[PDB]
Amino acid sequence: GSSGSSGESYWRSRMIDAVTSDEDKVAPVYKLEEICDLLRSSHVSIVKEFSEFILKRLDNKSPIVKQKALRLIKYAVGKSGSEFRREMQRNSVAVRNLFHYKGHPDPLKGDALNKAVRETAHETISAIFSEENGSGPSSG
Repeated sequence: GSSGSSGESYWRSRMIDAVTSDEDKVAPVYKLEEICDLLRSSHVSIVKEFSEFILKRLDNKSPIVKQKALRLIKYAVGKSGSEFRREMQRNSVAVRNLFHYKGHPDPLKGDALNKAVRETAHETISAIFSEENGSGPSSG
């Protein structure tokens, strides 16, 4: 029956990977819901790992893959729990870094696929930092 392996890294990655598949079709709502359940249904360690896999999608050279993550980032935050919110803010540079993501004019679609990424990034920061007011440590 049971047997070891190098680590439970596949379970976590599989979820994010499937909602960030290399397809232009918008990821189905039902798959997003499952992540939002697993997030609260798991310990905060899993929420940290989830965040890492999300970030690894911004690195994918494809424009589409980035956008898929951008919408998930905002769909997930605001429901999955507050832990994912704080951890996502810590690595939010990736989203801001896309406000000017021109990529390359895809010969097929005509610099369209890359808009989507950049567009969603603005909406995504508004979800990570979905805080009207806040606080922070003293400068001295």
